[PDB]
Amino acid sequence: GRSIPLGVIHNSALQVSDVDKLVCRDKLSSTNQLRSVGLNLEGNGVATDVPSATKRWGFRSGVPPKVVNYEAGEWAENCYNLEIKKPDGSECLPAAPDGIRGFPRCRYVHKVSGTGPCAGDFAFHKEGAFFLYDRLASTVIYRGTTFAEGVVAFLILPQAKSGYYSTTIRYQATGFGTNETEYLFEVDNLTYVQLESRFTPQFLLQLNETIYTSGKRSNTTGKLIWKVNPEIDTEWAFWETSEELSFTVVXXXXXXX
Amino acid sequence: GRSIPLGVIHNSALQVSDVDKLVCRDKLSSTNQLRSVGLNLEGNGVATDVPSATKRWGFRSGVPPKVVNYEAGEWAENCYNLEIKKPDGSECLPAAPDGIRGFPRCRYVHKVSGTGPCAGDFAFHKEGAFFLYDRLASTVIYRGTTFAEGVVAFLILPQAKSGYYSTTIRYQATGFGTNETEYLFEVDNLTYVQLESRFTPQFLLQLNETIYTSGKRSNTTGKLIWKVNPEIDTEWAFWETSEELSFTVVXXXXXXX
Amino acid sequence: GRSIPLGVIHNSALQVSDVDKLVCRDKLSSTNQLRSVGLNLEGNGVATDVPSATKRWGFRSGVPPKVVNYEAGEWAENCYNLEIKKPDGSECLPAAPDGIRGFPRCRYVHKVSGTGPCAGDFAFHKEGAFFLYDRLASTVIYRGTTFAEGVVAFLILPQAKSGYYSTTIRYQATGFGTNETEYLFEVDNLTYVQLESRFTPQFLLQLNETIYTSGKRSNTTGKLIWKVNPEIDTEWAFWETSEELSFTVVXXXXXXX
Amino acid sequence: EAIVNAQPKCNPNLHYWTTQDEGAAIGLAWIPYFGPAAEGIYIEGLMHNQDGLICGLRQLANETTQALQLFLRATTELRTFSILNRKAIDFLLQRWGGTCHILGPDCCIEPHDWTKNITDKIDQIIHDFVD
Amino acid sequence: EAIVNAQPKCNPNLHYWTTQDEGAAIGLAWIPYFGPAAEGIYIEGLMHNQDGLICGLRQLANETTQALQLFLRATTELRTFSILNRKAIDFLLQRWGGTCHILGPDCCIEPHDWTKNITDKIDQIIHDFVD
Amino acid sequence: EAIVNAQPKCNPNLHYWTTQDEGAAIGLAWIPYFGPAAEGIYIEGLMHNQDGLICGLRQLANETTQALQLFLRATTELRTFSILNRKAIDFLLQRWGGTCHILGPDCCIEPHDWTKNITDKIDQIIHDFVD
Ligand SMILES: *[C@@H]1O[C@H](CO)[C@@H](O[C@@H]2O[C@H](CO)[C@@H](O[C@@H]3O[C@H](CO[C@H]4O[C@H](CO)[C@@H](O)[C@H](O)[C@@H]4O)[C@@H](O)[C@H](O)[C@@H]3O)[C@H](O)[C@H]2NC(C)=O)[C@H](O)[C@H]1NC(C)=O
Ligand SMILES: *[C@@H]1O[C@H](CO)[C@@H](O[C@@H]2O[C@H](CO)[C@@H](O[C@@H]3O[C@H](CO[C@H]4O[C@H](CO)[C@@H](O)[C@H](O)[C@@H]4O)[C@@H](O)[C@H](O)[C@@H]3O)[C@H](O)[C@H]2NC(C)=O)[C@H](O)[C@H]1NC(C)=O
Ligand SMILES: *[C@@H]1O[C@H](CO)[C@@H](O[C@@H]2O[C@H](CO)[C@@H](O[C@@H]3O[C@H](CO[C@H]4O[C@H](CO)[C@@H](O)[C@H](O)[C@@H]4O)[C@@H](O)[C@H](O)[C@@H]3O)[C@H](O)[C@H]2NC(C)=O)[C@H](O)[C@H]1NC(C)=O
Ligand SMILES: CN(C)CCOc1ccc(/C(=C(/CCCl)c2ccccc2)c2ccccc2)cc1
Ligand SMILES: CN(C)CCOc1ccc(/C(=C(/CCCl)c2ccccc2)c2ccccc2)cc1
Ligand SMILES: CN(C)CCOc1ccc(/C(=C(/CCCl)c2ccccc2)c2ccccc2)cc1
Ligand SMILES: *[C@@H]1O[C@H](CO)[C@@H](O)[C@H](O)[C@H]1NC(C)=O
Ligand SMILES: *[C@@H]1O[C@H](CO)[C@@H](O)[C@H](O)[C@H]1NC(C)=O
Ligand SMILES: *[C@@H]1O[C@H](CO)[C@@H](O)[C@H](O)[C@H]1NC(C)=O
Ligand SMILES: *[C@@H]1O[C@H](CO)[C@@H](O)[C@H](O)[C@H]1NC(C)=O
Ligand SMILES: *[C@@H]1O[C@H](CO)[C@@H](O)[C@H](O)[C@H]1NC(C)=O
Ligand SMILES: *[C@@H]1O[C@H](CO)[C@@H](O)[C@H](O)[C@H]1NC(C)=O
Ligand SMILES: *[C@@H]1O[C@H](CO)[C@@H](O)[C@H](O)[C@H]1NC(C)=O
Ligand SMILES: *[C@@H]1O[C@H](CO)[C@@H](O)[C@H](O)[C@H]1NC(C)=O
Ligand SMILES: *[C@@H]1O[C@H](CO)[C@@H](O)[C@H](O)[C@H]1NC(C)=O
Ligand SMILES: *[C@@H]1O[C@H](CO)[C@@H](O)[C@H](O)[C@H]1NC(C)=O
Ligand SMILES: *[C@@H]1O[C@H](CO)[C@@H](O)[C@H](O)[C@H]1NC(C)=O
Ligand SMILES: *[C@@H]1O[C@H](CO)[C@@H](O)[C@H](O)[C@H]1NC(C)=O
Repeated sequence: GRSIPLGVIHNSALQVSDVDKLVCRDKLSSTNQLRSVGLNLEGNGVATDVPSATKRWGFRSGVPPKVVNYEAGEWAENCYNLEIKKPDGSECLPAAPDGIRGFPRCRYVHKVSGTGPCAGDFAFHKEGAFFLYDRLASTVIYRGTTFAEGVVAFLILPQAKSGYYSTTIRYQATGFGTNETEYLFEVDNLTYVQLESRFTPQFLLQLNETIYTSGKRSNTTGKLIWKVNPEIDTEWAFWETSEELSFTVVXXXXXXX
Repeated sequence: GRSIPLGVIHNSALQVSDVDKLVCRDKLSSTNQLRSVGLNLEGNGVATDVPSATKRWGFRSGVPPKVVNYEAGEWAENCYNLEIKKPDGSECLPAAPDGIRGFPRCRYVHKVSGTGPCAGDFAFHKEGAFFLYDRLASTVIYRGTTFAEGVVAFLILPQAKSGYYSTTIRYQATGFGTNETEYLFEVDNLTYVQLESRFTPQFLLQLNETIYTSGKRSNTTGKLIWKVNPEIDTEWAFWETSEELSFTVVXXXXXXX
Repeated sequence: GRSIPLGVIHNSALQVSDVDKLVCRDKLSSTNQLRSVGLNLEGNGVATDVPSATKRWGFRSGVPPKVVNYEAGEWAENCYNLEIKKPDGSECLPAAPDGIRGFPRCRYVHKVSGTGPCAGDFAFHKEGAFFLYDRLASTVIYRGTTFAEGVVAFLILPQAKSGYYSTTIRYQATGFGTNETEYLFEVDNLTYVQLESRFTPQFLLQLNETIYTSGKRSNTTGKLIWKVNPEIDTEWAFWETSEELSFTVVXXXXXXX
Repeated sequence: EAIVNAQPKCNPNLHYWTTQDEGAAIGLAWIPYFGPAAEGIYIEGLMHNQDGLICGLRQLANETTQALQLFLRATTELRTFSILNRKAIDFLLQRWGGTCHILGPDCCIEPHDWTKNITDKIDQIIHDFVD
Repeated sequence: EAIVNAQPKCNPNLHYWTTQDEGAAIGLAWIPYFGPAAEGIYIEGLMHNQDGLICGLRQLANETTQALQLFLRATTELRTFSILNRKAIDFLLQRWGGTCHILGPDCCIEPHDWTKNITDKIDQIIHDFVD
Repeated sequence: EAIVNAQPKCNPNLHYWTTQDEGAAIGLAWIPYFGPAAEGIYIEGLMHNQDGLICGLRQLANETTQALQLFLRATTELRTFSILNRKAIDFLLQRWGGTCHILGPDCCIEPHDWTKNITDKIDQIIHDFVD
């Protein structure tokens, strides 16, 4: 155990308030000056693609879930929403407790439906971070509820110092939360694309667009899986950044080059 | 948003404690001097008849219910207890959460059973007031749980400055919480009276008394609805205030004159 | 009602901090100096045998259960875990609420399965003490959840001043929580011993040992109940403290002398 | 601000209910097994409109509703029990949250007796300036 | 301690969401029946990395996680809303939890004006020492 | 009041369990995914009856029960976690809830060093009264 840090500003710099020393110059005139705050892992430069993101979460028993609140958060580019079952059809994640709603600002909601072994009662963050929901940070993932990965801070402040769009991106998954997890991006209920880590959200929405307009959807009752060749490219984080492709049919797999 | 007012006594008068100014003369020696308190809408002179009272409540989705506690309340003349279903038999109001009990002091509990469209997940107060339960004030109505309408205050106090009867009154209702709501006062399971806004609780208990003793109950398997003529009278609030009528039979409607 | 006592140390002695007097010498530099603490009834010298312990608990309706937390507790010799039903098979105790786990340190868990009338919604302590669970003290018993009997204290501290084994002991019970309660210690699912107040945990584990090794278990499909004669002995509390017996068969009752 | 009752009517009497806060329990009545049921934990009192307190109280509660409702919209707690403790904390922080500048307007320290301990005891150094 | 950002990258801008804390409600919008749904209770702001505050904030939250997680392991509350109120209480106890020894290092009392009220008013007893 | 142990017996030793409050976590053990299960979050200590503390503690807890039970009857919270924070608040309000009258019995301010800063520095105005 150790004291929870409190952020304070000295000499035009944020600092951890030193517990052992007393600064009478510091002023807390009201409990409004105290704030609890959620910052997203995105903003530290972590991979936000579904394959990389899910490998950070894992199932574990014997640990009761815990929840702490926060008053303010950061708009996300990438949030996740999981509907994971075992191959016997039983749910892997628990229903959202009463009062826990999805994260309020997500540009892309990565909605993953699928299956995996789920060897544990709850799904935690392997790196110790939190699943940020609407002003509640939990240690675990709730079923079918939108979350951003993140962490929490506490501050003492001084006393004087475009709309919202959201697009859902749907994924099938097998062997969720294991070494051999296979993901598929969904164009429609019969047309899919083999996922890779290098695909961005905007590439998936353009690839989708190109599939619908070019007429490359499944025109049978069968399942259609388009693979993308390694030559088609897609180290820059989100905040600092046509009909040329040709599709041919080789369940029914195929290639796009 | 704005600061929650705190009541304090200056110059032999209750005042809202002014947030921006500091009065060192004011003394809070203990957290017992702080009190949260529930006052009933009754005491402001609002109509307490069932027809008028129910028109103040309405169904709404998208708003999570909220609950705040209070330590002391006011004895009510009029409380309400709703068992409302849709015409397809599904419940309109949620079961009382664990720990929420009915308002402790009600002279009359207006128990309304019936139906309505219920176009919304929860029933709120259209005027922004609270449903006062046992030391918990909620923004919404719980099923089959007795409540008084009211509002909440917070006070700083200084450091030095007949039993309980309750009678239940039963009502049928159709088209609950709409422009054309029809109410019926219940004498027994087959004998009813068409309700009006002008009928007081004491008039209903006398009218009931007169029906039982005069022998004007339904003596068939059929439903019997007595109407009262407009000439039979019934602007004074509750805290400041025989066999002459003749009944004749015209389902089976009838008149009392 | 009366003020909750707070323990503090003056003149090398624990005292109840006197509410009406102010001692400026007393120092609370941090909210860590405040502690809430659970002490077990065991340590006051109460009978801890199952028959004597259960007579301290009883069923009652109309009283909502209440729970208060505590940070530190005392290792127990004797804890209890109840699975009690009515003779019609309905549960007498409620499922442990979310977040309430069994008491963390028990040398012996007295697991009583059985039946009784259960004339009340919840089971309370007749002497007003608490059922201590994992850092939560409740006024009532939860189903199939391990508890120590105990009480709670609150302290202001100054700023400067073998593993864990657990053995479960299983009991059948009829007429639980009444004047004529009959208990049976379980050797296996077909071999039992008539219980008495004078039997200690260590005697039961030795008696069990002697039954298994001497070969006195039920070797039929039928139930076998060994009685112990009054001559076989067993006023010292737990913290301050062979093959000679002969078994003969007289359902099928028997004696051990 | 001042409290102006702006309601159609005022019941000038407050017949109130609450729980017991003072007095020792009669024998074993404190033990939940033996004590009263939920219906029987209440006491009552009657208050009249001295200083116009009852009518102000009704108005105060009415005026509280907006701020209170907005606060409940902004909290994710299902049930809020901390409002009064938080007001106590804010009471203390308003007074003791910084350095207390003595004789400043925002510092509740009275040196009254400390003035006439120092200015009174100058007559054991200037009065006892014996040659 | 000082805050050293040790993350691979820092988004130097904080596009934030929160609830409204200041400003009166527009007419009846405070009434839950009439007001916004859960989706529409938020405000936004944009903060840039002046004083390196945004990047420090990201690092602060990262460093908070261990202590915070250990605290949540040790609590039996399912949802914890009391951390900030408890910090306010500890703020006060650090300063006012014992006797305030004036001019001591751990006592936030300023007698500045009280010095030049006493040392200034010696010239109405030694200056007015009229023979 | 004083604590008079009035129990049949006293176990003079307190073999206790609690959670860890001091010490940094060993590597990744703080991460809930990797850390101990509910069964393995406890530490232990052993305390003997020095100053009769253990036996008083047993008696204190016994005497606490009535007040505590009555408090739980009067609250509508299902689980109460705020008792200690409220005692901290009451600790502060008892001392700092009004104006601190210096040298009064209910004001924990010590001017000790402030006495011998003023009464000591009179010998740079009466001692330096040079003609
Ligand atoms: C607070 O910020 C810290 C700094 O960003 C975060 O540190 C991260 O901590 C996690 C584990 O808790 C690390 O994950 C491990 O990574 C190693 C190494 O993986 C690869 O990289 C190295 C080269 O750097 C290479 O040698 C290896 O071959 C790997 O290719 C794995 O071996 C482990 O199994 C585990 O996955 C992160 O790497 C680490 N990041 C950095 C930048 O150091 C910390 O998690 C943050 N805390 C919270 C709560 O968010
Ligand atoms: C705090 O106290 C206030 C004063 O008592 C309460 O004010 C009430 O606020 C509600 C709406 O929030 C009003 O209801 C509206 O009433 C109007 C007018 O209805 C009729 O009356 C006028 C004449 O006065 C007449 O011109 C009309 O033709 C109507 O016959 C309706 O148009 C609206 O639709 C709505 O129903 C109350 O009227 C108003 N009362 C008073 C006395 O002004 C306030 O609600 C209290 N707050 C809480 C939380 O209880
Ligand atoms: C705090 O400590 C107190 C002292 O240890 C505890 O006092 C106990 O209180 C309970 C009731 O609340 C008593 O139980 C009653 O006992 C009497 C007497 O039983 C037998 O003993 C007497 C001789 O002493 C004898 O005359 C009788 O014939 C009985 O054989 C019964 O009549 C009652 O029905 C009831 O069972 C305990 O006896 C009493 N203990 C002592 C040592 O006085 C108190 O409970 C503690 N509080 C908590 C919350 O734990
Ligand atoms: C209690 N609530 C009703 C009010 C909470 O309000 C806020 C809580 C923090 C902030 C934040 C900030 C930005 C940097 Cl401190 C802020 C603080 C004061 C004034 C303006 C902005 C913030 C911080 C990190 C992540 C997200 C936001 C803004 C508002
Ligand atoms: C924390 N509880 C255990 C104690 C709460 O007790 C009370 C909480 C408020 C009051 C009230 C009143 C009347 C006017 Cl302030 C009161 C306060 C002090 C002493 C006597 C009476 C009250 C107020 C408005 C509505 C209802 C009641 C009385 C008792
Ligand atoms: C907030 N928590 C993370 C820390 C709580 O920690 C403790 C809470 C009480 C004690 C207890 C004791 C023993 C006598 Cl006070 C203790 C206190 C300070 C230092 C060392 C020991 C104790 C008391 C009665 C029953 C059980 C234990 C020890 C630790
Ligand atoms: C997962 O696959 C990889 C193959 O390189 C390897 O780590 C291991 O064989 C597998 N892990 C488990 C736990 O089976
Ligand atoms: C596609 O699948 C989803 C999930 O099973 C289903 O709800 C939806 O109705 C389907 N859509 C169409 C157009 O068939
Ligand atoms: C894919 O393109 C179609 C065609 O406009 C669009 O309706 C659909 O929403 C797109 N899919 C996604 C996941 O955005
Ligand atoms: C029908 O089938 C194939 C996929 O099997 C697809 O590539 C083709 O474009 C479809 N036809 C049209 C007219 O789009
Ligand atoms: C309700 O009835 C009245 C008739 O005067 C009128 O306000 C309206 O036609 C009805 N309202 C709705 C919403 O249908
Ligand atoms: C009257 O109706 C109620 C509600 O359905 C029912 O519970 C009750 O038994 C009935 N009473 C009689 C006397 O039939
Ligand atoms: C109506 O009168 C009868 C006859 O005394 C009585 O038993 C019944 O309770 C009365 N109804 C109501 C609603 O008070
Ligand atoms: C039987 O029937 C009528 C109502 O249909 C009622 O008015 C009449 O009084 C009843 N008979 C008696 C004897 O009460
Ligand atoms: C329980 O049995 C004993 C027999 O001595 C006696 O107290 C009583 O008859 C019984 N009690 C009840 C409540 O029946
Ligand atoms: C003994 O009985 C218990 C409880 O019914 C049961 O779970 C267990 O399987 C049984 N054990 C054996 C060895 O038959
Ligand atoms: C009884 O003895 C057997 C034989 O070793 C042992 O396995 C069993 O656990 C014992 N029973 C109890 C309740 O300890
Ligand atoms: C078989 O039966 C009896 C109990 O009915 C028992 O005493 C005896 O020892 C058993 N036989 C053996 C070989 O243990």
